[PDB]
Amino acid sequence: DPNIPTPEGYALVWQEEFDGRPALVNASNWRFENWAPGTVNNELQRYVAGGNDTTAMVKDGALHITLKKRGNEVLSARMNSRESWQYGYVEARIRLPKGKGTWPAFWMMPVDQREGWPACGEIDIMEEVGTNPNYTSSSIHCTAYNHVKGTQKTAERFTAGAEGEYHVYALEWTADYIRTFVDGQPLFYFANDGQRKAATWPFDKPFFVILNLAWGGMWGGMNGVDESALPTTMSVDYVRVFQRR
Ligand SMILES: [Ca+2]
Repeated sequence: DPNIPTPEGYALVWQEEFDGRPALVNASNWRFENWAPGTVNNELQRYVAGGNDTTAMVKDGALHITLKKRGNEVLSARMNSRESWQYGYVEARIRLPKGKGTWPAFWMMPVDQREGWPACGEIDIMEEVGTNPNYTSSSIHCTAYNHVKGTQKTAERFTAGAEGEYHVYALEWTADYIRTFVDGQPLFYFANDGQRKAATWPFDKPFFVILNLAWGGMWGGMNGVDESALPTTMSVDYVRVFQRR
């Protein structure tokens, strides 16, 4: 479609356009997590499937993931794409939520996780925390480069208005390098060192896309959380996946 900004040399292979009343997310594209609080990263939110206690819906052509307090729990949602891809251009148009304690994320995990994490590898396309507003980052995780060893590869940049406005976060992932962009402007770069060692390059297998909004946790809650900011919403206009022709 000529209406889709397409990187040079690429063709579209997958698109979630999230096509004025709310509706349910397209279940053929996404699998939800049903996770109690504290399941990973000591996070405070509960990830639910969805009364008005729905945390993920589609409205006005965009996915909306909303953090909301219900009872004595903060509810949210975490989605995995049912399709996966090896290499490609992975782009989403995302509007970040607002509040000390938010942790929106647009990232990727491999289909094959038998090696365990972080050996299996992890690509963070967009990460941000409401305690440090409008600082979005990109990272990769692996045996050699991860936070336990203090060696995680990451890059960070201030993007004015990222909370409250849509911006285009993208990943360019080939056999030679991983690179991310913010509004077409390069941000993170990580090269394949060519050693053919899984410790430094586990990125030669299919990965799927994850969208989630956490509350608190080891990163989001490192300075505390502010429940007065609830409710707050992360909005995704689209997720598109391109691959080389
Ligand atoms: Ca849309």
